[PDB]
Amino acid sequence: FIGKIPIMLRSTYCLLNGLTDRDLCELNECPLDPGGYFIINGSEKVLIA
Amino acid sequence: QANQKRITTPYMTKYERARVLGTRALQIAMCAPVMVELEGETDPLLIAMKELKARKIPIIIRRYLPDGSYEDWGVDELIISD
Amino acid sequence: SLKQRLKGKEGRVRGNLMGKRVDFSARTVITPDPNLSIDQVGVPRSIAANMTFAEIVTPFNIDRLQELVRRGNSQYPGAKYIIRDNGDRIDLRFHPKPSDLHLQTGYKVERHMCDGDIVIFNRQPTLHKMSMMGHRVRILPWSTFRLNLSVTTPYNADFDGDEMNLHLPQSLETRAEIQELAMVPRMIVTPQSNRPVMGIVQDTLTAVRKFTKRDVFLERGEVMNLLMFLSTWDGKVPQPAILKPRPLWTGKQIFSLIIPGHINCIRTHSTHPDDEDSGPYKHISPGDTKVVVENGELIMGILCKKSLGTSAGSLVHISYLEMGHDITRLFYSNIQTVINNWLLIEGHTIGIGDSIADSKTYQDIQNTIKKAKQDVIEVIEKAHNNELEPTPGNTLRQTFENQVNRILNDARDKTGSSAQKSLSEYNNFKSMVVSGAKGSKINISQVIAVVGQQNVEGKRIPFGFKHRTLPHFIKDDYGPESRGFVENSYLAGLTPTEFFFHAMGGREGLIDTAVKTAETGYIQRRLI
Amino acid sequence: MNAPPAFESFLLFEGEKKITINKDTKVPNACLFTINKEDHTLGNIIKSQLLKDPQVLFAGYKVPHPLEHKIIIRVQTTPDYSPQEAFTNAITDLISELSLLEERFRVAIKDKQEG
Amino acid sequence: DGLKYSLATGNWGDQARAGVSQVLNRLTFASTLSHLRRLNSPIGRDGKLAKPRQLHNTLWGMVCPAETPEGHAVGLVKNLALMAYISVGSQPS
Amino acid sequence: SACPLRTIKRVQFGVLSPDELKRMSVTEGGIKYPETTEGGRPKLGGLMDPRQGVIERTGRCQTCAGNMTECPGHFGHIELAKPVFHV
Amino acid sequence: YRHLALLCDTMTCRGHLMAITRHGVNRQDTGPLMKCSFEETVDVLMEAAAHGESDPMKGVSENIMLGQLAPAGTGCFDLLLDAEKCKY
Amino acid sequence: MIIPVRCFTCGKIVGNKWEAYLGLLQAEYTEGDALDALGLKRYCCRRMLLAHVDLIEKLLNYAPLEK
Amino acid sequence: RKLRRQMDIIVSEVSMIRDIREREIRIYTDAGRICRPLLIVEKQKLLLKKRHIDQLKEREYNNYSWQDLVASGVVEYIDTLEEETVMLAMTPDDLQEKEVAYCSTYTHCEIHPSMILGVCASIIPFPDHNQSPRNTYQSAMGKQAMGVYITNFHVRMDTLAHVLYYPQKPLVTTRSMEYLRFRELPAGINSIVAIASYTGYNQEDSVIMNRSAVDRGFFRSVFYRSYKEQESKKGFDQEEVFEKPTRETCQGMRHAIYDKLDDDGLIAPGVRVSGDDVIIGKTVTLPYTKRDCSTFLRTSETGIVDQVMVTLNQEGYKFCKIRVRSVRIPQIGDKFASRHGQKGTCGIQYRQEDMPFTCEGITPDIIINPHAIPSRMTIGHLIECLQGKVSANKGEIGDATPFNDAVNVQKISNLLSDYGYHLRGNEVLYNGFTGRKITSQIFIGPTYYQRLKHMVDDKIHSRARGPIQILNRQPMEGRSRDGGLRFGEMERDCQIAHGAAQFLRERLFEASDPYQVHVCNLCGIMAIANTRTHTYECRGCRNKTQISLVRMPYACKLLFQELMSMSIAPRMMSV
Amino acid sequence: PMIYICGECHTENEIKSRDPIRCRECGYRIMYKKRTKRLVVFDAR
Amino acid sequence: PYANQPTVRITELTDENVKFIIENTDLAVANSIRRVFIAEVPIIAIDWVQIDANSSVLHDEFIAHRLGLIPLTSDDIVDKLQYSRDCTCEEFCPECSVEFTLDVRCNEDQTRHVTSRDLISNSPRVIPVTSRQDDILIVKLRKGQELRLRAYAKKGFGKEHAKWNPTAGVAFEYDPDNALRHTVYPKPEEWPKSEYSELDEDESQAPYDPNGKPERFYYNVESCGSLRPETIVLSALSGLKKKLSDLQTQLSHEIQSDV
RNA sequence: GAGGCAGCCUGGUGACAGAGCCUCUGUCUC
Ligand SMILES: [Mg+2]
Ligand SMILES: [Zn+2]
Ligand SMILES: [Zn+2]
Ligand SMILES: [Zn+2]
Ligand SMILES: [Zn+2]
Repeated sequence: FIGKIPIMLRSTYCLLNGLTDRDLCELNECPLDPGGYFIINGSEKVLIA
Repeated sequence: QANQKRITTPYMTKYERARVLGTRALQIAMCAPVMVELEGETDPLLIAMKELKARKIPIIIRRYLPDGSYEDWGVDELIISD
Repeated sequence: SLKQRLKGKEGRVRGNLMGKRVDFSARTVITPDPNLSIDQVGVPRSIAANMTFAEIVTPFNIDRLQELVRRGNSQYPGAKYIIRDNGDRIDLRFHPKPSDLHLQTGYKVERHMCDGDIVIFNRQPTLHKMSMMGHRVRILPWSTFRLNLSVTTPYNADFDGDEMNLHLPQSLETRAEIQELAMVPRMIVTPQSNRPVMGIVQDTLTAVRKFTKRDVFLERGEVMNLLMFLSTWDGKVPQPAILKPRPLWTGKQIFSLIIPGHINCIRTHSTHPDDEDSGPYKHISPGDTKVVVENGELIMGILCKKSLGTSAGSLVHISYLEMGHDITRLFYSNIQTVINNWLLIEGHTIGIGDSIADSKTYQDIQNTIKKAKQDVIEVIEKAHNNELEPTPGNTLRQTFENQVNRILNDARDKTGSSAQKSLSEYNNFKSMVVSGAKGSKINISQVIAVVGQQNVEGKRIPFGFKHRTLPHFIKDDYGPESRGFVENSYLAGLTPTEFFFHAMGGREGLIDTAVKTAETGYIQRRLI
Repeated sequence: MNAPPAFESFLLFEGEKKITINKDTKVPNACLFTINKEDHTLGNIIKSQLLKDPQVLFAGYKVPHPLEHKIIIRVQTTPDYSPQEAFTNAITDLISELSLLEERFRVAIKDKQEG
Repeated sequence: DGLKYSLATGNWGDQARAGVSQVLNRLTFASTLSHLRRLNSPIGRDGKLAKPRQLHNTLWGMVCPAETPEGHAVGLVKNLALMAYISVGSQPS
Repeated sequence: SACPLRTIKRVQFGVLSPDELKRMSVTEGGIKYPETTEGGRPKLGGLMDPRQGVIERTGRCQTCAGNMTECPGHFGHIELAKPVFHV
Repeated sequence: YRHLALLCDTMTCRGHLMAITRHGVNRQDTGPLMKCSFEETVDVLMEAAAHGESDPMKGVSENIMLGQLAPAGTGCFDLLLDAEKCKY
Repeated sequence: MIIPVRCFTCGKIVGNKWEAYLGLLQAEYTEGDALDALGLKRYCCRRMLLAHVDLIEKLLNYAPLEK
Repeated sequence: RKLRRQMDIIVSEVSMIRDIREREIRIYTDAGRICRPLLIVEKQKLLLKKRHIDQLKEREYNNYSWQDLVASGVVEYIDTLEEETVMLAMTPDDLQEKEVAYCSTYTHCEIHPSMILGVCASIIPFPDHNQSPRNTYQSAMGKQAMGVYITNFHVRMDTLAHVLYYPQKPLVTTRSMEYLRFRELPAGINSIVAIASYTGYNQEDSVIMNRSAVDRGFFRSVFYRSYKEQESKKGFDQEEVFEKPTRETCQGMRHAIYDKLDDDGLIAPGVRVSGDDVIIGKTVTLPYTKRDCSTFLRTSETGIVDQVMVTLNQEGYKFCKIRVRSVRIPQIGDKFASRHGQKGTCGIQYRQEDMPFTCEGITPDIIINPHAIPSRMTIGHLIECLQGKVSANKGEIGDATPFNDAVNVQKISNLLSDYGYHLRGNEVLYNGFTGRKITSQIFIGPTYYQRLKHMVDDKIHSRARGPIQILNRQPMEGRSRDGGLRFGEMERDCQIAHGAAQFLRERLFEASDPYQVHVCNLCGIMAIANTRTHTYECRGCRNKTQISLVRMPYACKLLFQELMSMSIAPRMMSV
Repeated sequence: PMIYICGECHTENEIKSRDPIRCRECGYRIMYKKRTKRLVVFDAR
Repeated sequence: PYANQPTVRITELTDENVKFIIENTDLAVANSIRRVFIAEVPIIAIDWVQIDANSSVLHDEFIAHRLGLIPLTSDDIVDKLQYSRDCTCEEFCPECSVEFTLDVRCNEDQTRHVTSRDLISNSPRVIPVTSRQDDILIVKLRKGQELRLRAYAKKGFGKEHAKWNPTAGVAFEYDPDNALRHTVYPKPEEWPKSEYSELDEDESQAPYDPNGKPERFYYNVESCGSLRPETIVLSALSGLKKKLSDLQTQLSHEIQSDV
C-alpha cells in the first residue's frame, strides 16, 4: 500500500458506475447528477481544464 | 484690520451662511438667548435661519487674507443671497 | 513588516486615514418611487429604527423627548440612549429604572431617525459632487431605498439591483452644511458645464411629448384628476380651450399650470423641419414642432428632451435661473406626478407590431441590399482584374477596403432611412426615438432593416482561418457575406455565420467596457 | 422583515380618525377630506357622484402614496352650499343606487332560476 | 495527502497556479452543468491586452461564443460547445 | 483632563537620537528576554512588559492608569550589542 | 473652459512641465504628509526624517489626517461671538 | 414539485385537474383537447397544467427517514 | 482517411492534416485537442442515408447507437486545425444544384448550426433575434436562477441552497433544452407579462408584480442554511463537549436563550429559530469551569430547524450538522430576469384589483417597462411572448430553436389570429383603478421569468456604533461583522469640492476613530498622562508641567508610533 | 436519553451522553435527531 | 343631482358563473363593483395550522400554504361568524373559527394521494368545495410517510390574502364597439370583434358618438366555489353599501364636531 | 502573457463560498 487516489464520481472506478436509475435512488444519489467531480473533506471539487 | 479699507466683498458667502447657521443653531440648542420673537418655532436650526434673515445673529466673521491679515465683518454687515 | 503596514493601498494612510469605515451608515438596494420629491428619499422603517440622531434636550423639546425616551427602543418612534451631562449613557434597550428616565437641559437623547431628518446619499464610484447629495427622509414599508427618478440621472443609477449608501449627519452644525450646501435642489445645475444635471426621463418624458400634442383634449373629470396632483396649484380651474359644443381643456393648457412663474423660453421639437423657419408659417407651426413659452404659459409646440432634458437653455434650466432651487424643486415634482397619472389613461407599450414594416418597405430594403452586394462584386472584379488603382497616400488594399466600406455604409443608411420613413405615427419605437426617452434611429434601422457591418478593431472580420473567415467560405472571399455584413434585421433573425460574427463584434464592446471600468478612478485621483 | 401586516391596510390603529375635515384656504367654499384605510374603490365612486351635483365646482381624489392606505378627496361647491353637504349627499345617493341595484338583481335571479 | 491537498486548495503544486479545483456550484442544475464544462486560460487578469480576450474565429463550434463572465475575467474563462469533444490521446505506435 | 486642548499647528520630522530613545523608553534596562511570560504572567524586560501598555481587556498598566482605552502604549528599546545598518 | 484653464495653469505655474507622476509631484514644494499619501508613502517620510523637513499643516490632506477643520470651504474662516450685539 | 392549488393569475382551482389531465393524455387526447375537456378556457390556466413538471414523482423514489 | 473511417488501425480521435502549400502532412494523437463531430459529404451528397435514421429510431431497443454511425464512416470527429482544410456546408441545402455555384467541392456538413452554443446559451429562445451582449448577460444570469438544483436535495446538507416551490418548464423551448434536462429540473415560471408603462414603478429596469399571484405562491421559494459543528479532545486534559450550558459553569454565557437545546446540547428539528438563538450548546473545559463555544443562528434570519444529524468525523469525534429552512416570499427589491438579459428588481406589488385587466379578466403577473426594449434590441423577448401565447392556446410547447427557417414572426402571427387575438399580440386593457379602457392596446403574453439568487433581505444593512476593530479601533468590515461602510478617497474628494469641511471631519473622524493624546510642548512626542493622578511627564525632556491635550484620529496616533518604530521622530508642535 | 434514527436501516435506538455514535443491528454511523414535540403554528399563507 | 337608477339583465346563470348586464350606471360604480367582487366579499379559508407530524417530501409550511388555498364552502355561515378581531374570547371559539382535522398515514404499498377529501371538519356546512369535481391533491405520500395536522378556517377577504378572493375570474366590458373611442386602434380592421359586437363583417368600428358616455356594463363573475356565483354579487352590493354607510355615520359624527 | 515605477504596482465599492492558525484563494454583484 502506497496511498489513496481520490476517485472521480461516476467514473469507471466509482461505486456508482454502471448502476441503473433504480439503484442510484437506493443510495440517495440523484440519477441526473452528472458526476465528473471529486469529494475532498466533503466538498465537491471540479478540475477546470 | 479695522472696519476700513476692507477689500473683501460685502456678500456673505454660502460657506459663511452654512457655518453661521450651524453655529447659531447649536448655540440655541445649548440654551443661548434668542435674538428674535419666535412664532411657535422650536427647532433651533429654524430659529437660526429666522435670526439670519432678520440679521440678528450675534456673530462676527473673521476673514483671513492670504498675507495673514484678517477682516472682521459683523453678520448684520453682510448681504444675504437667499 | 513595518513598511508593509504602510506601503500603500490598505496601508495606514490611504487605507485608514485618507478613507475609512464609518458609523451611522446604511446600505440596501434602491427602487423607484415616483411619489417622492426630488429632495426626498424613502428609508426602510427598520433602518430608521436602527440609526439614531443625538438631540439636545431643551425647554423647547423636552416634552417630546420624554415621550421618545418613554417609548424606548422597541417602538420605532423612540430613542436608543440618553447621554447625561457627564457623557454617561443610559441604554434604554434593556429596561432601566425611573432614575434613568430623568431628563434635564443639556442631556442628549439618541432619538430614532424621523421623517424630515437630513441625510447624505451616495453611489460609488463617486465621480462628481452630484454623486453625493442631501435628501430629506420619508419612512416607508419594505427594505429598499426609494429615490425619485429624476435623481437617478446624477448618480448614474438604475434599478437593476444597484445599491446606495446613506450617511446620517450627527450634529446640527453639520446638518446645516448639508442643507445649505449639498441638497438635491441646490445641485440641479452643475459647474462642470452650467447645464442642469437633472432632466425628465423614461415614462414621464415619452408622456410629456404625447401629452403636449394638439390632439390631446381633456374632459372636465380628467382635468380635475390631473389638477389634484399639482402641489403648487392656486385652486382656480382655467377656462377650457374649447367651451362649446363640449368643454375641453388641452394638454398644453394644464402644463401651463405646471410651469412656474413667468418663464419665457423658446425651443424646437426634435422633428422640426429645416424649411419651416424660412418659408411661410414661421409661426403657426403646422406640425407643432416649434416650442414657445411666454409669461409662464406654454403657447405652442411639442415638449421633448430638447425642451425638458439636461441640455443648456432647456425650459427647466431657465426655470432654475429665473426662479431658483426652491421653486424648481416643485417644477420637477409636479411634471412627474401629473403626467405619470395621465399616462394611466394613454398607457404606453412596445410589441411585435412596432418592429414590422410594410411589404413595400421590405422590397425596397431587399432591392437596396441586392444592388449593394452586386456593387461590391463589381469592386472585387476590378481588384481581381488589376483594374483598381490606389487612392493617393493609400495602399491598394486600403483603397479596396475603403471602397467596399463605402458601398455598405450607403446601404445601411439608405435602408435605415427607408425604414424610418415607413413608420406610422402610431409606431411605439418612433414614440421613444422622437421623445428621446430611449433608443435611437440606428436601433430602428437594425431592428427593422439591417444590422449592418460587424467590425473587429475597426476592420471587416479578420481571416482567422488560413485565408478565410470560417470553414464555410472558400478562400480569398472578400464579399460582404464572407467578411461579416449582417444583411438581416433582428426581426428577420441572423443566419448562423452572421450570429457568430455578431458575437465577435459584441465581445469587443464587452472587453472595452471591462477595460474602461477598470480605470474610472485613476485619472481623477492623479488630478486631485 | 419590513413587510407591513396586511390587516393594516384596512384596520385602524387606536386613535386614527376615519375622516378628517380641513378647510382649503387657497380658495373659497373648498374643503379637504382625509379618508383613512380606503382606496380607489371608495374614492372613485364618491368623486363620480360628486361630479353629478351641479352645485359642486371641483371634486377629485388621490391616494397620496400606494404603500400607505388613505385617500384625500377635495370638494369645492358654490356659495350657500357647503362641501360637507355635497359629500353627505353623494354618499346617500350611492346608498340609494346600490340598494336599488341590489333589489333588481334579486328579482332577475328569481326570474332566471324559476324560468 | 499530496493529491488531497491541491484538490482541497486548488494550488497546483507542492507548497503555484491557483484557481484549479473550485467548489462545484450547486445553485441550479444549469450552473452545475456549466461548471463541469468550463475552461480557463492562465494569462494574468491584471493586464489590459485585449487580443487574448477577443472571440477568435477558431472558437466556432468548439467554445460557446455567448457565455463568458463579467469583470476582469472577460474572454479568458470560456465554456465548451455542446458537441465539443476533447481528445484523450493514443500512442502513435 | 487638566491640560489645555490644542490644535497641532506644525509637524517636524527628524530622527530619534539614540540617547532620546534611552531617555524616552520605559523599559529602563532595555528588552533582555525573548520570552513573553514568567510564571505565566508577563516578564518585565520581556515582550509583554506591563509598563509598556495595558495587557488585558480589563487591566491596567504600571506607568499610568491606562484603562486599556486611555493608555496610548509606551515605547521600549533593545540595546543592540553591535551597531547595524537601518535599511 | 474655466476648468480646462485651471488644470493648464497648475501644470505650468512653476515654470516647467509639472508631470503628475510620483517624482513629478515629489518635486513640488508641498509638505511631507501630502506626498506620503501618493505612490511612495514610506520613502517620502524617510527623506523627511533624514533632512529634518517640516509640514506647516496648511494643506487639506494634512489637516484631515490629524482630524482638524480643513483649510477648505466652510473651514477657511473663523467666527467670534458679538458680545455687544448679544445685548439686543 | 406538485401541481399548484390555484392558477396564479386568476384563482381557478387546477390542483384537482392534474391526474385527470394525465388520464386524458393516456386516452390519446392531444394536450389541446385535454385542456378543453377539463374546462381550462383561459390561457393563464392552460399554462398551469401544460407547463407543470411533477417532480414529486421523483422525490418519492427516495426511501423515508423512518420506515 | 479511409482507415480512420473504418476505425481499423487509426482511432477516430486521431486528427490528420495535409497542408498542401507547405508539403507537410501532420498527424496528432496528442491528448487535449478539442474536436467536434461533422457529417461526411462525398460527391456533393451526404453519406448519411435514410436507413441510418430508421436504425437510430429503433435505439429504444435495438442495439444500434452513435458508435455504429461513427463506425459506419458517416460522421467524423474533426479538430480545430483540420478544420483549416475542410469545406463545410452549413446545411444540405448548400449541396443543392444552384444557378450560381459558390462551391462544388464540399467535404463535410454541419450537423445542426445551433450546436455552436453551450449549456447556458441553449436555454435562450430566439438568440438569433437578440443583440449579442444580451445573450452573454443571460448566460451569466441563468446560473443564478433558482429552480430545483438536484433531486436528492433533502439528504444533502449543503451550506446554502435555494429551491423553488413551483418551477415550470418553459412554454417556449429550444430543442437543445431536452439534453440539458431542463424539463426535469426547470429554473423558472411562465408568467403573464404586460409590457406597459403603468403607474411608473417599473421605470428604468424595475418591474411590477401581481401581489395576488405572490399570495398564490408565484416564485415563492425556501432557503436552506446548514451549520456544521465538531467536537474534539485537545491535548491530554482539554475537551470540548456538546451539552446544555449553564450560567453556573460556562464563562461566556449570554443572556440569550438556551432552552431550545435538548439534553444532548442540540435542538431538534421542527423548532422555530431566530437570530441569536443557540442552535448548538458547546462548552470547553477551562483551566466558572468551562468556556462557552455555543453556535448562534446567523443574525437577521428567522427559520425552523429542518434536520439535525450527528456522526463521527475522520478522527472519531462527535460531528454534527444542522440544516435550517426559511421561506422567501418575493419582496420589492428582489431581482428577476427574462432569459434575455432583462434583469430587474420588483418595484411595487399591486393586488389583483389594481392590476390592469383584459376583457377576459386576465391580469398580468408582471409588468415591465417598454423602455427596456428599444436600446437593448431584445427582439427575442417579444417573439417569445408571441410564440408563447400561440402555444398556451394551441396546447403545445413552441419550437424556439435558433436558425429555424421554418418559423417566422409572420407565421406565429397568423396562428395567433385563429384563437381570436390580435395577430401582433396586443390586447385592450382596462385601468384597474378606474375601469376606463386604456387608450393604448398593451402587448401581453406568457413569458418565462427567473428569480435570481439576489434578495434584498440578504443585502439590507445598517451601522450605528457596532463592533470595533482591535488594531485600528475603526468599525468592522462587512455586513456579516456589523461592519461600517467605507467612506473612501473619492468620497472625501467630493466633500472637499462641496466645501463640507465640518461634515468631512465628522464622517472621517468623530464618527469613526476619535482619540486623545497628550503631547510635550518642547518636543512633539506623546507625554505620559495619569489623568486620575493629575500628573504628566515627558521622559526625554524631564518636562512635568507644560503638556498639551491633542484630539487626533486613533489611526493617526498608530501611524506615528509605527513611524517611531522606524526611528522617525514625527514631532507634533502645537505652537 | 435521546432517541436517534439510523440513516441506513431507519431503526430507532436510544443514545446517551459520551456514548459513541454507532447503530446496533447494522453498524452504520450516521444518525438523525428525530423530530420535536413542542407546538409550532403556521399561518396558511 | 341624485342617484342613477340602474337596471339588470341576467343572460347566463350556472353553479360556475353568472353573466349579467348593468345599464344606466356610472363606470365608476361599475368598476368599484368588480373591485368588491375580487377583494371585499368575505369568505372562510384556512388561516391557522398546527402540524403534529409530517414525514412527506413537502416542508410544513409548503403543506400549510396549500391548505390555505383550498376553497371551503362558505355560503351559509360567513354571515354568522365574527371576524377573529371582534370576538372577546382568548384564542379561538366556534363563534369565529371552523375546526379542521387531517390524519393520513400511507401503510399501503403504493402512493396515497392525500386530498381535500381527507380534510375533516367539525361541521357539515363547511366541507371542501370538491365534496359539496375531483378532489384537490394536498400531498403524495410514500409507504411509511405520514401527515397529521389540526387547522382552523377564518373569515376574511381578498385584501388580506388571495386565498380569501372568492372569484376564479371577473370579466368586465363596456362599449364593445368602440363608439366612445376610449381606445384608438391604429388599424381597426385587424381587431377581432367582441362577443357583444353589433357590426357586420366589413364595418370595423361604430362611428364616433361625441354625446355618449359609458352606459352598459357586461360582467361574467366566475366562482372558485366558496360562494355560489350570484351570492358573490349580492354580498358585494350589501358590503359596498355597508362601507358607504360606515362612512356616513363617522362623517356625521365629525360634522357634529367641526360644527 | 501585457505594461509601468523605484522588487513592487496595476479602478471604486460590495456579497458569499473554499483553504489555514486572522491570512490567502476563487466565483460573483453594481
Ligand atoms: Mg445598475
Ligand atoms: Zn500607560
Ligand atoms: Zn387562470
Ligand atoms: Zn519633550
Ligand atoms: Zn442502522
